[PDB]
Amino acid sequence: MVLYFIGLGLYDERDITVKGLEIAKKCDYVFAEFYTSLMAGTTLGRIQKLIGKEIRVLSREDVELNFENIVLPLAKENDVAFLTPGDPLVATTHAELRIRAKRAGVESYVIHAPSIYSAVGITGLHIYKFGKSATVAYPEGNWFPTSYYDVIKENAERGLHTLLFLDIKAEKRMYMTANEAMELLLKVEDMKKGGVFTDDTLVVVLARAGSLNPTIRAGYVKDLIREDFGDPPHILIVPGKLHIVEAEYLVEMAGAPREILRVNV
Amino acid sequence: MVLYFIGLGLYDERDITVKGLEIAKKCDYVFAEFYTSLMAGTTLGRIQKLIGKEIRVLSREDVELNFENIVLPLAKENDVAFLTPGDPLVATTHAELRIRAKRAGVESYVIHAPSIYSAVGITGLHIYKFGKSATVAYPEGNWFPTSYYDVIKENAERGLHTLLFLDIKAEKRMYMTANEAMELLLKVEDMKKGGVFTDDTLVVVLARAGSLNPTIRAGYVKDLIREDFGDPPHILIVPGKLHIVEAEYLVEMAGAPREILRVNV
Ligand SMILES: Nc1ncnc2c1ncn2[C@@H]1O[C@H](CSCC[C@H](N)C(=O)O)[C@@H](O)[C@H]1O
Ligand code: NA
Repeated sequence: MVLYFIGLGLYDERDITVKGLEIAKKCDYVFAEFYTSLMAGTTLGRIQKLIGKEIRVLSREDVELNFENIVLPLAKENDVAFLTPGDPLVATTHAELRIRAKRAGVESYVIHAPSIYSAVGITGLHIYKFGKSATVAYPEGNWFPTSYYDVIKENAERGLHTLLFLDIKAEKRMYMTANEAMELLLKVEDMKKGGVFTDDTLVVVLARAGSLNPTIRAGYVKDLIREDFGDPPHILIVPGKLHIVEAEYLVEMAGAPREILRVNV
Repeated sequence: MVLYFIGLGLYDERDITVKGLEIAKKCDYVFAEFYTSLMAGTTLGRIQKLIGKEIRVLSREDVELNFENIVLPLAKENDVAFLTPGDPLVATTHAELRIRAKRAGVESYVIHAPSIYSAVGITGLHIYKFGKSATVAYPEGNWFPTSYYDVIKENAERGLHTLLFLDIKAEKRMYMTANEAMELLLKVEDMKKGGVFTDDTLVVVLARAGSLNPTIRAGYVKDLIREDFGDPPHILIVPGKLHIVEAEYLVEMAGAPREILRVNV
């Protein structure tokens, strides 16, 4: 009788850790959610096949409102696993679900998996240099979110990089591309005019991290805004002050304009 | 003709991903490094047995100075793997190794694995709230480094959390404990007197992330500075102002004193 929060990784069913696979294989019941992120290189079938279990997929409402009514009950008698894309507790509210488990008298364990948060390391940007992170959310109705713009500004002022998670509307199957994120940011810049995100701003795009051939592109907004970066998911990064070796990597590995080699110190 | 940068994950031999293990088993040669960090929950022998391949260990110099003469030559006509604790490319200087590969006409692919950068999410602290990261280094001779102190200050000042890596002497297998890190910071506070780290500062200690039984403790320095957090490696975090949900998780899961629910929120 226990509950396991098991991450599935970045792209496909093989991104799960060996620890996660072996424990997942021996659980009595297996639940999962696929709304907090997109695993573009797999399907539910391949996942079930790999674990050898039927996986009951839950909606955001099932989780946020009925986790303790659907999942916890079975944990009191059996070994249950709750699967999620990437790492279970990263850029989600899943951590709080452990508190519900405790209050229900259920012990929980966390099995980590590759996360986009550390995968950004493949962009060549020093991970210790990333500042506060933010999410570019789709405007809805008359409400136009802009907080993420202020985050970039705050980090940029300190010479730190900014990781931008992109919005997702799972039930509509809508995944925000880096192109859309860029369009929204220019509109915010037009509104606030803080000189934070313009046509000349250098940005980095990472698409489908975890796959063997992710798309990694670095360049000025004016040139990348209409570029095709392949299928989702995508994340956008606005680097801060670059180190020489970071610039070198962007140019050699991400096709960045050879001119960024000339870092203003 | 291919070089695979493969992450080994957080704690033991099972923290590597299914993708990483399968790829490693198919490589003709397998290298690894344990100078940036060590897999405290396993041994080289256990990792070798799992991959079913002989593993040649490389020192810091072998990598930084001779990567192209030791690893890349074999990658010209064979499939080669380079194993590192955590997620590949997280360690600052590793990204540059891909440039060396390109230069040698060698293709390289990155196989991600859990990293402490994302695993700290188990402390209940929101990932988006972490700011710049830093390493607490031991002072020595006439050298008393204190930059990590300024990092905490600049992050906390903006309501951001600070992830602190502790000094490690891989070769001599000597680890800096969280207790030691705290003592150093108190000593640094006495010199800079910026009111950044004192007996009343709330801190979180994460030990053996990745194991099924990690140590997660949150509390004020005056009460934790002499507490035993167990075997290394330890990770220290100086949280910024907490979201009530973060505070609740620390109280319920990390034994934090109820006091933080009013003092640090
Ligand atoms: N493989 C991948 N490549 C690019 N972006 C990714 C990605 N996986 C997740 N993301 C990004 O992160 C968002 C989900 S946020 C949830 C993240 C997850 N817990 C983790 O640990 O990675 C997506 O909308 C997308 O913008
Ligand atoms: Na960070």
